[PDB]
Amino acid sequence: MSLQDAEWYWGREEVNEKLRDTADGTFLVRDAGDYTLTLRKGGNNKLIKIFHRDGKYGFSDPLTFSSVVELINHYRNESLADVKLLYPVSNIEAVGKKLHEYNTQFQEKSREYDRLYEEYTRTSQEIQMKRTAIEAFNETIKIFEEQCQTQERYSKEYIEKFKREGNEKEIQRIMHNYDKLKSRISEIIDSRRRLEEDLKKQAAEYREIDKRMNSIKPDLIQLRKTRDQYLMWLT
Amino acid sequence: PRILVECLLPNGMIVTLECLREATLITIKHELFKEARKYPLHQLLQDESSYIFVSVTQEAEREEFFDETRRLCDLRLFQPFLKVIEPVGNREEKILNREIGFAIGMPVCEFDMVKDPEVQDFRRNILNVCKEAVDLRDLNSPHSRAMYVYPPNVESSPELPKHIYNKLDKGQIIVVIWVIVSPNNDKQKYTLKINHDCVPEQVIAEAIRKKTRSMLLYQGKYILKVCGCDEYFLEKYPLSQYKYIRSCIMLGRMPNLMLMAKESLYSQLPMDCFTMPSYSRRSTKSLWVINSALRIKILCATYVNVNIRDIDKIYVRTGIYHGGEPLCDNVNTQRVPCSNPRWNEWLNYDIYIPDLPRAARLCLSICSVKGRKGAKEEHCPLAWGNINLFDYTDTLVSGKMALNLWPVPHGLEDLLNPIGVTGSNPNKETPCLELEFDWFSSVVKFPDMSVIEEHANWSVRENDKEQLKAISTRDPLSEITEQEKDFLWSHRHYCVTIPEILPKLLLSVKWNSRDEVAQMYCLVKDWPPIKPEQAMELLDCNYPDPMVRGFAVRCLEKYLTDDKLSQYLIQLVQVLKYEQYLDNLLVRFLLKKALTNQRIGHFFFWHLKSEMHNKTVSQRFGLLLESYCRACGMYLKHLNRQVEAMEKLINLTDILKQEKKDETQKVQMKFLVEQMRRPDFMDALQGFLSPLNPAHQLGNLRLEECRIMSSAKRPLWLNWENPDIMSELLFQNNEIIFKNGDDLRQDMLTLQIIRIMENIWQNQGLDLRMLPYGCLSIGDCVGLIEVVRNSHTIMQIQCKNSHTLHQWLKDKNKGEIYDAAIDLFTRSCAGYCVATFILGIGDRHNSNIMVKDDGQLFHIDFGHFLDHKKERVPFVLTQDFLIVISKGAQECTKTREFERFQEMCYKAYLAIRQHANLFINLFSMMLGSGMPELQSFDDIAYIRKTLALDKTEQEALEYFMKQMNDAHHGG
Ligand SMILES: CCN1CCN(c2ccc(Nc3cc(Nc4cccc5c4N(C(C)=O)CC5)ccn3)cc2)CC1
Repeated sequence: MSLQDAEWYWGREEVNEKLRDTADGTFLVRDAGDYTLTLRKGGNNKLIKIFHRDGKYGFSDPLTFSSVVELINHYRNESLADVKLLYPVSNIEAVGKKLHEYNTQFQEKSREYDRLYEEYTRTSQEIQMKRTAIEAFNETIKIFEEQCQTQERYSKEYIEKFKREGNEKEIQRIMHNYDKLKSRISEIIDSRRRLEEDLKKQAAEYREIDKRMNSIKPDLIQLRKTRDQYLMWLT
Repeated sequence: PRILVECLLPNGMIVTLECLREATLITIKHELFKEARKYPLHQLLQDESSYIFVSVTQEAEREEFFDETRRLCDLRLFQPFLKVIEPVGNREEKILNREIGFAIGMPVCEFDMVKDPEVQDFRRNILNVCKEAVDLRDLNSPHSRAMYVYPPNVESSPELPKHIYNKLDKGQIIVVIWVIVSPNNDKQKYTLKINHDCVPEQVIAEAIRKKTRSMLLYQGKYILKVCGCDEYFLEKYPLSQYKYIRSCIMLGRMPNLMLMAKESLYSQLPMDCFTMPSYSRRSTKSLWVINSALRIKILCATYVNVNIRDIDKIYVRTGIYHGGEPLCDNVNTQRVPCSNPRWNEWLNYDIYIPDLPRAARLCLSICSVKGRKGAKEEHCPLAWGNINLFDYTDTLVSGKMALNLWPVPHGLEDLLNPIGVTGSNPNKETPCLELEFDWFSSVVKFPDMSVIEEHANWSVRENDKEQLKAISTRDPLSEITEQEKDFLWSHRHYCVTIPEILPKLLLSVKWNSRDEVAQMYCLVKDWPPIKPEQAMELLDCNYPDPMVRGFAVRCLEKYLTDDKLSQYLIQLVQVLKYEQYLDNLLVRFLLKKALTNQRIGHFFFWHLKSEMHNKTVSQRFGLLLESYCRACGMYLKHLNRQVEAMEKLINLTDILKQEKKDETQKVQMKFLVEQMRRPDFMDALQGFLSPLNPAHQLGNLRLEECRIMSSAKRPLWLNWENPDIMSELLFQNNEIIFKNGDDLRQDMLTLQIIRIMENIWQNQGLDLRMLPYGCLSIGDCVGLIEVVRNSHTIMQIQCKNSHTLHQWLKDKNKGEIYDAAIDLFTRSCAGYCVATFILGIGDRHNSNIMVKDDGQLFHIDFGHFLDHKKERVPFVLTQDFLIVISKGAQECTKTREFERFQEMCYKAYLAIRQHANLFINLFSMMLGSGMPELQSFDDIAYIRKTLALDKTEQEALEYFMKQMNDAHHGG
């Protein structure tokens, strides 16, 4: 039969894209006679070169089969053994206006995605810094708690009220430091809580930044196909 | 100034110490104990020199400043508080750990925290390699330690290309020996004419014979140094095999050497002490017996960041992979609403379990669905994650598992990412995904090697012989048809005679089988060796089998010389990421090479540190950096000097980048001068080894000539002195450009490729000279660029008509030097014409091409190294270039100068086109590096097109001729 106009024929990136996530048994014939057939089997796109010699086409010698379309039809009728060749892959002013509009839409989508990506990376930076600061605050609070425990263990034994030595040191000095020390520990705990709250808020905002990111992609890749098909017409 | 630090004495009382910002810890401790007397309970407190400080820094690490003399500025303490406690740990271990943590960038305590058995085993087992390397270094001290510290910078083969050989004066070179042996440095220069095959020992013997008036009869007492830089000829190599010597031969310069006493450097070498750290102290059925199709259960994805309205449903794509090629078709889980991401489905795969290859993997991806568009309902992968089917100890993963799915990379159109990290995302806010595997009532392990070599060995004209060679000579990035695979596997046994066919026969094996893989193992066991440039192919994602990569590493060890290893090092470091496990032969080889040679080790460390900011390869590179720094020796003290130094610059640029980015360069320059006059900046920047070349030492900054460029990014034009005594010989000033925000891995790759091109052309006999200057990326968007001096941009020369450049070249070389000034100009012009045509470097205006006063011409900036701006001759020869090449005329295009120029261009192009496999490998092994313009296989398809690999030699030459005629308007 005639060639240059068929569903299977297409005359490597395009072949891979077309056969990507395609069903088993698919076959696409294209030139790379060369007449290379890309057949999808085992989840991978096998290649078979159609040998053309002595005015005869064939996968392997002898080239008994006559024409490439004849080969495609025959191996669509029967399996290649081991897989049958199942279903294959196959005005000017208006097209110009559509191309311009989809170009503008693609630029808008790209700018929006870039802005979302930059915001995502930035918020990730602040999230990491805030988490590190919170861990440092935890460590500082632990050290202060150990210091307070040691101070409370030591003060009573070392110098309680006037009995041992408490004339005015415990009231003026001994208990002054214990209360003075407790002032910073409580404030340090206060700073951790305040910063911890901010981290949760950023996580939600960082969470939301992902919501806009995981919806634009479906609406932008499909934009490429419309742009790709309309832009790659020029006829 | 006074910062009002807080002190927590062992009693508990808090003391406020008004201490200056630039104060040491000893004085602070003394003042604190002096004030503690006024405080109560001062009875319990002991003497000052009996307690140690503890604090928390900005890295959330609790550390004890044992005796660190660094002021509280360098402490980086998170809060101005300091507890006092009696020291418990070893001073040596803590100090070394602090230095390692500063060099690496992440505190070493984190690795101790990590509970992963594989991580702990790697940490305790890389110490074996570290110890053997350290033992080898100290085998023949102090000579061996000297060779480690100052390695011989030599070439790959003693034999010289004929052109440079004829450049010599009948095999005799005229060197100059400088001797400073006297009460004061007098620089006694002796001109000595000696062969180019004499070892440095004979050079020194004949120098002694001269120096001594006219004869003497020193021996085994002196060594040779390169004047003006720290490179020593300590090895028994011919005097012309050293890179400096051969560079002087080629460039027509007198080699100015120096005679230095051996004891001088032997005493200058501090002793390296490597101490094993603390962590070094701490029912099986053959997998082939199990007979059942692999089954894996998906339970639930607890966390998913999806939009209910925009996403109808979600599902988990899965696949069983080997490299990047599925072993069986992907299975899928039934769609479910995004709100309730629970599946609880036992996916069943087509792969019979015993037929699992060792390098097998399971790639999962949680992805949404959107059928609104119509027939082709677009699918977007929300997250991905890989899982090795075998543990580091050859065990099938069993039981339940929880995997944090990494975010999908930008531009990853596909659903499954089978090349990424095979591990859980460290971040715990990531979308988890729970999995379960089958339980076989026992532990299943890959069968032992002997078991495999029994299956195979029990389960087994020129018409075709030309086809095998035609295939082998083909590109590794080309296409192989099923007839070719079946043909190769049919003649697997005969392929041994063609040892360079393994990179292809490997693709001809069905990893889905057991007999085929067993026979492939029995073949790779007895394979004749291959070249290192061909064994770098077997070290890519394509070839993840344990034994294939073990064989490739054996070839690299046997045949890869240090000169090559220092060039194909970026690629090996990058390929480190794509390795299955943490403890593998490649890392052992690279670590031993980095520990037995500081020249390789310096760049090894810097490449690892640069790549250790992407969280994907943060942990592996941190473990490796720790293992290196533990046995790095004394070089740590130098590396830190560089590290902090770069920091002191980075911050500065940032302050100028946005804070003061309001006024013109006048205020920026004033602020830069003010910040450089500060004692901290002055003390940090001066006095350290240059990261670009450890030989060069940078002395006092010349703040007079340090300015901020007019370039768009506004880099730093840093000027330094040369502390070396003989600085006048090489260069009295050392200049560098510090660029913040511009990726410099593209420039590094282009310069490495240009260096390889120059080496190829030197070997071929085409003396094309290029400037592949130095360039390092010290992080992300931060880098150092060498500055070539005495060279003016083509715009400046013209600015200072179509004859301006030629007039300037004539002026700078008045006399007989005109012949050389024109020949070198034309040769360099041809070299860059070919090189920037093949690599498609960005289009060139005047500013990107600059010429030395001598005549050489080089391109400076890069960043379009595969024509990623949507062939495209960038270096179209301007009128001025052709006028200079033809020596000045109006009928330029019709002179013998054109004929010679085009002949050299064609020769270079064909020489490169005969070595396309190397460049394809170099570009493909760094696809994942993340460069803005090397990200898809179309980028390397551009290289394949420019080299015209598909066509034939005559077709390729005609294609290049047509491209030239199109570019320079015919000729
Ligand atoms: C007929 C020949 N076929 C089969 C062999 N095939 C192949 C060639 C080279 C490599 N090496 C490699 C692969 C890497 N990942 C990538 C693999 C594939 C695509 C992309 C990768 N990207 C990353 C990680 O960013 C960008 C997009 C990274 C480093 N090196 C792997 C496979 C080419 C097609």
